[PDB]
Amino acid sequence: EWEALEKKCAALESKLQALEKKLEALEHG
Amino acid sequence: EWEALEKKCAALESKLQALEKKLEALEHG
Amino acid sequence: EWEALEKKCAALESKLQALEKKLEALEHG
Ligand SMILES: [Ca+2]
Ligand SMILES: [Zn+2]
Ligand SMILES: [Zn+2]
Ligand SMILES: [Zn+2]
Ligand SMILES: [Zn+2]
Ligand SMILES: [Zn+2]
Repeated sequence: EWEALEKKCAALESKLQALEKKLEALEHG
Repeated sequence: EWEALEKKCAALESKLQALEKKLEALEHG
Repeated sequence: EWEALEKKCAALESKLQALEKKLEALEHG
């Protein structure tokens, strides 16, 4: 249970970082 | 305390999915 | 360990909220 939650947060963090970079691209055309 | 952090992570996953849908709509629509 | 996961989840929430803000700015120009 605990190990799954930790892994879920690590996945979220990767996904958020990618989304930040994709927004930055869109911001700039 | 456990349930509260589980719910938080599920809510962040839901939000991130909604944010990616809106990004796709902005980029392509 | 629990306190570090809770800190990480709060940081992801803050991040996500920033990204939602920035997507809404792009949706309006
Ligand atoms: Ca559970
Ligand atoms: Zn651990
Ligand atoms: Zn710039
Ligand atoms: Zn707590
Ligand atoms: Zn796309
Ligand atoms: Zn396209």
